[PDB]
Amino acid sequence: GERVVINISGLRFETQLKTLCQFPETLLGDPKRRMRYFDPLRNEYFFDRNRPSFDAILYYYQSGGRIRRPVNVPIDIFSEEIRFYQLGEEAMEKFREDEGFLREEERPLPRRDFQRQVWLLFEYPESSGPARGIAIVSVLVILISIVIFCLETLPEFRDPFFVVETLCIIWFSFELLVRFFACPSKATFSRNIMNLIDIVAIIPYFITLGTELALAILRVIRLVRVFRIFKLSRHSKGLQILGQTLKASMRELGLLIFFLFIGVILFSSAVYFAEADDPTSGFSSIPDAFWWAVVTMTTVGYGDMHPVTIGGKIVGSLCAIAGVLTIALPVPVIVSNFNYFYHRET
Amino acid sequence: GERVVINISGLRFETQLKTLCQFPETLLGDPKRRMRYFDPLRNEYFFDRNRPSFDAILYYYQSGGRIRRPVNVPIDIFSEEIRFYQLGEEAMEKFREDEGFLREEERPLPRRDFQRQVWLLFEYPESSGPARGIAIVSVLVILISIVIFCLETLPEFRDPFFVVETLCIIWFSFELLVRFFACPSKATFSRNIMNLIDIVAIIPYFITLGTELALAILRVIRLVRVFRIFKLSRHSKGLQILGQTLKASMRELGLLIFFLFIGVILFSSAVYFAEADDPTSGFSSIPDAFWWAVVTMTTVGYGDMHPVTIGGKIVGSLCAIAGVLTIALPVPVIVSNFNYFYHRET
Amino acid sequence: GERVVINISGLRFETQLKTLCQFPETLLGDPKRRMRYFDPLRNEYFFDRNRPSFDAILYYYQSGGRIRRPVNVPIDIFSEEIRFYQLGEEAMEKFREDEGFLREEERPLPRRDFQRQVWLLFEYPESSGPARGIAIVSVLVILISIVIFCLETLPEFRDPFFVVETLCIIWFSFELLVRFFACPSKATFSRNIMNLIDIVAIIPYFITLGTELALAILRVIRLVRVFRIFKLSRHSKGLQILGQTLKASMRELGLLIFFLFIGVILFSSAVYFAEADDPTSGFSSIPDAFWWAVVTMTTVGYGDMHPVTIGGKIVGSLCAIAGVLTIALPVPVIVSNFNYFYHRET
Amino acid sequence: GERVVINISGLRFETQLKTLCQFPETLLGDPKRRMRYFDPLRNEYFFDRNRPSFDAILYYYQSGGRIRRPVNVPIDIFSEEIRFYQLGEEAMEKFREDEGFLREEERPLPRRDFQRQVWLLFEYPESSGPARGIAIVSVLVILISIVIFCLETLPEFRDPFFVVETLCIIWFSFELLVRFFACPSKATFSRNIMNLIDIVAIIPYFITLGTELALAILRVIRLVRVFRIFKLSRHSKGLQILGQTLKASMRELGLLIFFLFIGVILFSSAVYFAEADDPTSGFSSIPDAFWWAVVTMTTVGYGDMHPVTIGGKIVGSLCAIAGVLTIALPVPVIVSNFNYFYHRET
Ligand SMILES: [K+]
Ligand SMILES: [K+]
Ligand SMILES: [K+]
Repeated sequence: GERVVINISGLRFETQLKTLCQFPETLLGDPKRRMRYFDPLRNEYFFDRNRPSFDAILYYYQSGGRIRRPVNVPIDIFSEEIRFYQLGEEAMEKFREDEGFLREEERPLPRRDFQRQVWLLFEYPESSGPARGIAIVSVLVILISIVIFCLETLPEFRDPFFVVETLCIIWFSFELLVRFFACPSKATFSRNIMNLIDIVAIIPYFITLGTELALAILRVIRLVRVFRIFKLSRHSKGLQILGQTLKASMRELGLLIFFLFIGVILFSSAVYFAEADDPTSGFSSIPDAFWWAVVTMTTVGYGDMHPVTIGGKIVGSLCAIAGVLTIALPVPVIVSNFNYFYHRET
Repeated sequence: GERVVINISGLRFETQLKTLCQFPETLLGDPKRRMRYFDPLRNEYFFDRNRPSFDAILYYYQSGGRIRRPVNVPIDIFSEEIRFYQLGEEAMEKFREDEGFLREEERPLPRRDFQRQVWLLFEYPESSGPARGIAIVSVLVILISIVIFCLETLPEFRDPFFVVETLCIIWFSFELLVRFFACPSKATFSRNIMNLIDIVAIIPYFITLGTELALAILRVIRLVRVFRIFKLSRHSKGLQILGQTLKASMRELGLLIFFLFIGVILFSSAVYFAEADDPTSGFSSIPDAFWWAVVTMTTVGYGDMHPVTIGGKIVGSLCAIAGVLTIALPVPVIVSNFNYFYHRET
Repeated sequence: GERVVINISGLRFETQLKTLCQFPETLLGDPKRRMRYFDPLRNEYFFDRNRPSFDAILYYYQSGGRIRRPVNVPIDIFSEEIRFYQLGEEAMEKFREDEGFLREEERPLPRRDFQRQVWLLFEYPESSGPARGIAIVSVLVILISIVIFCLETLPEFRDPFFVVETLCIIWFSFELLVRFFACPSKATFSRNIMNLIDIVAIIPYFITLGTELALAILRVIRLVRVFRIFKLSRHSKGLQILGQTLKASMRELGLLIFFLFIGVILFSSAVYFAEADDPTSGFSSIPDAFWWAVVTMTTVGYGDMHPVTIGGKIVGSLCAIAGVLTIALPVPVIVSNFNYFYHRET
Repeated sequence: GERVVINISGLRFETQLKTLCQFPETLLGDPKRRMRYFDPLRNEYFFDRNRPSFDAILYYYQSGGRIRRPVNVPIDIFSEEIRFYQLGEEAMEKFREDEGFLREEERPLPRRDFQRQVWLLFEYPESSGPARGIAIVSVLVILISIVIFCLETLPEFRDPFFVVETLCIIWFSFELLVRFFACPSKATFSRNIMNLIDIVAIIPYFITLGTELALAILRVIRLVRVFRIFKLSRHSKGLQILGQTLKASMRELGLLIFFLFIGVILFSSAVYFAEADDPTSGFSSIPDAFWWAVVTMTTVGYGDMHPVTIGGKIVGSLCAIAGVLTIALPVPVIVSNFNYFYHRET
């Protein structure tokens, strides 16, 4: 173990030989790559490199692999110093993980000439001209199916609607089959959320045709027929960021609903007792003021009834303040999750 | 007093012998633990450790016990350097206090085989299976007592309700007695907020039975019977964080209510004078426009009356702006208290 | 000019003799205070002080008086190093100004035994027991004058009110005269905002008595009689911070009112044209929809009228969004001014 | 290549001669400007300058022109060190770009005695007295044209209005011609937004006079006549910052409108199905509840209809929460753009 002296443009660093040996792939590790940088007269190695960066590089050998960037060094300057010292794609990967950019995954392609083209056209719209044609045709078909849903339920009408709906269902099933049979890995296809959305978009038409050519459940089927709005999430990137935000924030949504429940029970109980002694008062139960407290705490302020007494108006003043306080507390965490996933794109 | 030279991997530090002596428990303090690190030829001590950390360590001896972490050193790296220099569990405790993590308290257990099990089951639900059974049974009993309270006050009914209410009161009193008689220290039991909540949850049933088997006060007793919602704070951690937030923020709540009072008196006075010259106007007093200014400043915007003149609509425009300004000022302090107590958990 | 070497615990600094001379009051400046710190064998001065602090201290001599604190040095540690080097109360004052704590003013006292006591009791309530008695009596008299103002304007009444009002005016004029005749400097008395508030609080009673014992102007006098709420700003510290916030933020309030004006003209013009072709529509002019756009943009959402057409409901949707955007823009600057003046107290 | 030693007040830096040569204009680059700073006995250059700044200066030569300011150095101190080392107006410009102050543009003037005065008076109001007179006359003429627009559409009137409107149009066309014929570069005149606003402000009067002296299109012309509000953006600086904010934030406005569309379709579909089984319910279609969901999600809370069932009130509670969440997400990005462009002025 012999102490070795390294000069980084004036800033001298001294370490024992054993510390450098631990890693051989490094410029310092191999005795013939660093041998050139050595100077015989002063028994020192001279590197005209950046002084702050070397202190971090030296601690990598001392810590057996820990890598950090000094808060006073830009990421790019540190990255080029790491490349110069030849720490390795593994140390560089650790540094990248510390920065917080682990999204290096690259999704595969089908292993054939024909299949790759079919998957590329449907999955990748940025490639060709026909790909953008398929994208615009798909968005237009989704939009006219939404229009058909709402116009179906108008009362002037309640057949062209069945023909337009069956053409939309033919297009949905066609692109689902083409997407399925041209996918590199079938094992991944029943784990994407969007393919499940496409399956739920085409199911209730087929079960209605089946049981109709073979009341509350029919209401359930009619309600399920609204999940065709979420087929726009394949073509919209803000909606995918909204889904990531809502998944990451499930504890805060439960706290929002729980705090609003506690406040609704409390202020409904309080308002009824004050108004119970006035005949003009509209509140007749505690279940009754539940609506009044929801719209007063949220500030929609419809007003199921207007308080008629003095204690009822003091309770209403406190309800209007307490809702602002209650709602404003778990919402900055959800908007921080949104800002994170949204500016992650840059 | 002889100057002693310490080399931290190249970065040389010089101090007098007296400074090291002040603390003997340290590696530098005792003359035989540091003696090995000494090198005779250069009359220097060599440590292959992190250079930024040592400057902070040296100032600990110079300052007679002050310990700080340099803004450019991660907490973990500084913590391991502190352990290496053997400063002590006292210096380490001072460093931890500076970081802001003083919650190291560990609450005791009953000194017996039987008592410890009873306290553990009721106090600690994460232990066993019966503990989670007691937790789920307790939350269900609290929820059906809330449902019984509101259904009691419905007008179609006004006995099964007395039987369900007396079963709920039997369960509440049973677990309160079991919690009390199995507690390591009785002196702490009348200082927890939750045990006071359980006592107030079971009192008015017993005083109603007493004076009923022996009007405004009866109204007070009926209102008190709503504090059974706060028995959910033992099973909910967001509600405990909400109570800590509301205790820490009592000056800001008083400022919110005071600013709203000042604005209500001011804008009620202003609107009445403008509408006094119009017969169609609904405002008849200044006490009268108090409600109109509360719901206009908070934005619930019910509208006790609609202003009928031009000056009354200019005053209403200013009221709607001034409420947003007034309310928005003390609320970021309350949401910062919430974020602090909420992310303290991680 | 001879180079002089200073060692700060290992970290060597070299400067010419002329640089140290520029300031003589410093420990380095005088040749007999620093002479002791000098060591003859190494021709160096040794100081066991903090290394980062000295670099800032040296630049003070080089820059002819500039003083800064390194971002990596706590204010207290730098302050004690400044005191050790004896830079002076002037350099220390410059450092304090850089930190941003210029509020060192100390307001005087009357130059007599009798006057000082009278000024101290009225101006300073934290001194004695009678001082807190005067404070509580003053707040109670202000509160009953507010109650008399609103009860005067009730319609069941419209004399005990004149007697209570004249007792309140006697107390206000009494403490104003006692405050005036016991003030160290009369030149400052007609520049405080609170003494002007007290004068405007007692004026309209005296001019009403004068012209009544000697219609729109009477309305003006009645409106002026509401400035007795602002007499609570002497006893409330949140109201003084609110006044400082509102003075510092006058450009942002003008921008808020200007943006709301622009939006009201724009959306009133747009809604009327869409509803002009429908007889059922309530909008009849552009002046008419001014109220509807104010309450839709602010979200009070009273609704002067409900849009009856499809274009009118598209315009109403855009009005409801645009008001949130317009109002939310200049308000974070006002809440930053509030947070600054409010946490300035600590 | 010979190593050269530079001492910055004790802090020694060593570099090879070739690195200094790369830039000759620098004090170090030329062999006769730096020759004076050299000291023969120690073979070192001595500079009593700031030690942190030099490390950044040295990396400029090593990196072939990269310039950065250390996070621990104030901008002014670094700027004066850059000037001392004579790096150049090019290196200084790179440093300024890194700081983020690229607005150094200086707009020209007409090349004649007469033209320069005419352009200066109209373009620059801060120069003279007549310039402020032209500014105040212009703002007054714009304000009375807005008043004439709204009073035209009152129903008591529907000629003095044509005379006032034609005087306003004469003034607008006069200052547009004077601004045009006195402009240094005509190529820039059809690219300013404000000159396009002035042209659209004077067009529909002339096309109405032309086709009237030669129904939906007439409605379009009447609507276009509202763009005279935007002629105030020349005299208002908050409105110019609002236009810059709205241009920089076009993706966030599209996301706001898209999220509100998705929520309106979803909650309209949900509320109708719950209320379809109740005759008292007002919702009759899904197109019908579109208004109800817009005003519930935005909190204006007019209420097209009031839900009459229990499932309809659970859906209404969720709509009132979801609108707050949906709207609150893309709005902090727009207020950050506002704060940036607004505090850019200082
Ligand atoms: K609202
Ligand atoms: K509202
Ligand atoms: K309303």
